Amino acid sequence: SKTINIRNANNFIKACLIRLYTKRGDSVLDLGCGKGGDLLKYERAGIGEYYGVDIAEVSINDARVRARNMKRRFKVFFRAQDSYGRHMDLGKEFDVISSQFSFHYAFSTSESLDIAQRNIARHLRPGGYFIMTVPSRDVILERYKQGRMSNDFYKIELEKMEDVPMESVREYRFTLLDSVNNCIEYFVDFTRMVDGFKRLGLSLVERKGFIDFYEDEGRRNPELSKKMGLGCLTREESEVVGIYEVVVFRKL
Ligand SMILES: CN(CC[C@H](N)C(=O)O)C[C@H]1O[C@@H](n2cnc3c(N)ncnc32)[C@H](O)[C@@H]1O
Repeated sequence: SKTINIRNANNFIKACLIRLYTKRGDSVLDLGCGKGGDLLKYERAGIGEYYGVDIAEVSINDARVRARNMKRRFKVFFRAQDSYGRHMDLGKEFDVISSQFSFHYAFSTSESLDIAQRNIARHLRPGGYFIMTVPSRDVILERYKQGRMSNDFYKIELEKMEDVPMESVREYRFTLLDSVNNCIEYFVDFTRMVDGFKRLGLSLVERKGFIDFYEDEGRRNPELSKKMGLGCLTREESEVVGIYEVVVFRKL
């Protein structure tokens, strides 16, 4: 594939994120879990329990199979439901709630983000963490102003008719080689997210771009790097990976 380095970079960053906020025996609530790729990662992390939730039944299906045919130590749970736009009560708290490449889908509407943030807060143990990897609105708009919103690997189209402020835009279409097609994404209203979380007892403790994060952790953990071809990136690739940022909140 032409997206291998990108995939490896993203998994690495994700692996480092997990490594940074999870301790042995932790309980993890993976939201928008998808096919459950992070299962192997949580395994190396020695977590005690893993709960996977995704609105797409088709995704949960692959996650189940995955958890079923893998050498794992933690207990596993799965549920196919909307964890952002519909009330959720799994009946227990977690040490770490993870949303990898999907919490932005929680910004469809004002009410939607509210439910989502409230769903994260009621399932998070005091002191627990909410780790995430969301697309950066600042980045996307700046690239917008550069008139360069694509290349071989991806493409982004902002939805804005005549007489419409740029800052007014709340969604765009995203396409990634060997992945989503004209997939609609909602911009992360950072300030609204932060505030909303502050009222629920969660405060921001981290926010860094994928390239710097990639670079930093890379110069501080060369071992896991080599363990997956991680050793550099082209400019085209870096632009895809450059789209995202790491954001962590903590229930204080
Ligand atoms: C990029 N997919 C996650 C991959 C996985 N988290 C990873 O890190 O590899 C995004 C997932 O978001 C999920 N999703 C979208 N909207 C919602 C929602 N409202 N509630 C739960 N999951 C959602 C989709 O079903 C999709 O599987």
